[PDB]
Amino acid sequence: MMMLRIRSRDGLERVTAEGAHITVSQLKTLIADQLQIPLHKQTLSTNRDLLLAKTPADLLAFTDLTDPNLPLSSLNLGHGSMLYLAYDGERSIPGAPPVTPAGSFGRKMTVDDLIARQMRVTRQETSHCDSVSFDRDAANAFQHYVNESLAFAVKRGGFMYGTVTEEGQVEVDFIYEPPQQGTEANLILMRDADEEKRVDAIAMGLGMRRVGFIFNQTVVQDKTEYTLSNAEVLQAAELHAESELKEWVTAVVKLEVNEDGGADVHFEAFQMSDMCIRLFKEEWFETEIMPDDDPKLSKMKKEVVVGVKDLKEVDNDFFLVLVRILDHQGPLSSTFPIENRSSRATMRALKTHLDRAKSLPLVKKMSDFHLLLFVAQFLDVSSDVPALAECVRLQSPVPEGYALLIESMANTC
Amino acid sequence: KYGKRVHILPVDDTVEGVTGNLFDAYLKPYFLEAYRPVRKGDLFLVRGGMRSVEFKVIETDPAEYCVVAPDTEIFCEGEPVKREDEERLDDVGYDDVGGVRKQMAQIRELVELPLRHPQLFKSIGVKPPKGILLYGPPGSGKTLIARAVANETGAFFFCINGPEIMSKLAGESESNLRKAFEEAEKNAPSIIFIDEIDSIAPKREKTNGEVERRIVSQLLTLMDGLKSRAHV
Amino acid sequence: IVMGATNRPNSIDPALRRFGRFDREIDIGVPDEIGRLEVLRIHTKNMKLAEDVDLERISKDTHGYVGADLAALCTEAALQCIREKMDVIDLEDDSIDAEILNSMAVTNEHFHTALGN
Ligand SMILES: Nc1ncnc2c1ncn2[C@@H]1O[C@H](COP(=O)(O)OP(=O)(O)NP(=O)(O)O)[C@@H](O)[C@H]1O
Ligand SMILES: [Mg+2]
Repeated sequence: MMMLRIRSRDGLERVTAEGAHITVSQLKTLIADQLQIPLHKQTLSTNRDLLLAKTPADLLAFTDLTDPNLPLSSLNLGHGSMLYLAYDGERSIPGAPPVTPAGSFGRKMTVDDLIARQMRVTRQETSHCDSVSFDRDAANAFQHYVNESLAFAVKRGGFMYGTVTEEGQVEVDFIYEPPQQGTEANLILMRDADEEKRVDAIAMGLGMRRVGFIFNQTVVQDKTEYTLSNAEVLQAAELHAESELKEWVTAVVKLEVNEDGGADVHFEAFQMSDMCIRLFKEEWFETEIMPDDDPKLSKMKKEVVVGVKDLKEVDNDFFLVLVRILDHQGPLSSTFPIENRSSRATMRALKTHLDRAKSLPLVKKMSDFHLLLFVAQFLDVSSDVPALAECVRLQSPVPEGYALLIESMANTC
Repeated sequence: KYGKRVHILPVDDTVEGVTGNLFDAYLKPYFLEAYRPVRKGDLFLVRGGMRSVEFKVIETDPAEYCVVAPDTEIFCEGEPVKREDEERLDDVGYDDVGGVRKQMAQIRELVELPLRHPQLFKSIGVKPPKGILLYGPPGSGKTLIARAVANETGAFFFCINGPEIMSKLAGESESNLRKAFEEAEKNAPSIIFIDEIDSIAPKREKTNGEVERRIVSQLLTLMDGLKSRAHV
Repeated sequence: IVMGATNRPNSIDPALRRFGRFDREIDIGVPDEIGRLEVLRIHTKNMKLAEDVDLERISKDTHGYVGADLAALCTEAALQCIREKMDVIDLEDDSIDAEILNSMAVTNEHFHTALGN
């Protein structure tokens, strides 16, 4: 009986053998039968550098104990002796006592720490964006499409793009509608990677960026007692989390009914509170909303404090901040129909739009985001699209090549 | 399990007016192939000359402990740890409470035994007592004893304060207490130290206040509900 | 049916004792010797206890005790029994010996000490 210590990369173990009279082959067999280490991986040595190798050939290079024929008695091994065993892979040596992590002493919680750590809900008073200015042409076109082509029966949505000022004021320049499917109480945006890249390239060339998202509420949704539904709030929060801008604006298109019975379409722009974006980025919101779920109150996987009332379900009005709405005539028009709509944009529509604005200058003809994106469907997103967008923004004379290509593709070759 | 993604960084008080580089004259020469066992957080002192430079082990891989082998690839990673790390000098232990050896014994028998040995109480069949009410002359070591017996046992701690709850406006104390209790129960075992309980639950005759009565009633209703036997 | 509860019936609103509202008043007083003996027999049904337990002596010695105080007395007796065995149990080892865990039993002396305390 002899006890031999076995040092490895994972640490240290010990083995009890009959004695030093056996050879390295018997020691390897005992190691295989006790520590369950396969024979083809075991490599024995007396040098401490054996575990510093990174190849089985390097391990076998240490032949002082690699050979199984060598007797163990010739190595003067005794009780408590040291041996080094190397094997392929990394293992967890058993017998490890529990070890506390560093710094885990004095977990003194407090009421204030509870308030800070636990998510709460409040309606922010002043948003980062003091006021958002909407393009009059784009707003008119969007309102016309919502009121006439949809009659406030199918939900429509689009990303808002524009410039952001130092004080936070945003001038809306255009709206981009990705491919999407709309219904009464939901709107699933089948966003396209290439189309979104083209839109971003246009915005970079146009010296602007994403500033918010717009959608319309149907007649039934307007009659309901909320400003936004849970699905709309979730979509807006998701898009804000995707965005890196603090001046995000969620715009609602609502068919209000006056006291005289008339139907007036209103754009209500609100900025979501940073509490909502903090909720979404921490995965508290439930992206799964059932039809039985109440659209009045938002869905959260964990209970939060809604101001003074402790309810897991949170009213959507606690997330919105009133932002003053402004109207301006920017350098971009939106007479061209927005892409991905029910009326799919085609070459005939492009020709009709060009003929309608024939009296306007060529730069003014192409001063429409939807037209620019339709051209971008046939232009290089990396070079041609940013250059064309920059030319549109600066109102500079368009290069002859771009105009010739646009005319050729708009006149059926 | 010799570490791979270890992190070794020095301390501010020893790098003030440092002689210069520590990677090639203080760290590598005395810890490459040295096979010195290292545990995360240890403040170890090394010399690469006349100046002695303390070092704090910020991170190790494996996280708990390892050995400084040549496989360790980290250098002196710039940031020196300030003395503020020792400002929270492991809060309070047991040697920092002295002079009372029977009151602390009773508190230990009432707290540390139920939270670390339910087998005895289950075998006997007795229901251990929950409520404990320290009292004495002001400034005699009550909060210190509570911190000593709650930090040494390693259980979840929750330090409610009297004026801290009272300072909040009406309609929030009733919510703060309930949230505190529901959070403490969720992390069994748990200790709820309610300092200056005389402020939030005074004698009813001595107050005659509506909000005081309401908060007292809320506290009583919550306290009667601790019968979940969830080690609170 | 409405069943009130109080401590001093004088302190209640005097208008609540009129005919029809609260017309029956029952006085749950302090138990006598047999009451204390029965309370102790009810409370010490689950506890392990040696055959030496003299509940009659404990009932006679306790005067002015109510049910809650007798429950507290039984709990104190159990805690004293654990504390006397504490001198051999080590807190650092959560693996308390099974035979040790089953060799602990409350006797009359622990009850007397708890009564004194
Ligand atoms: N028995 C004690 N042993 C050691 N230090 C003590 C003791 N009693 C008091 N101290 C010291 O007293 C100082 C502050 O006393 P502290 O215990 O915080 O007051 P308190 O009695 O908890 N106050 P209050 O809750 O207002 O009654 C600390 O620095 C403690 O170290
Ligand atoms: Mg105190």
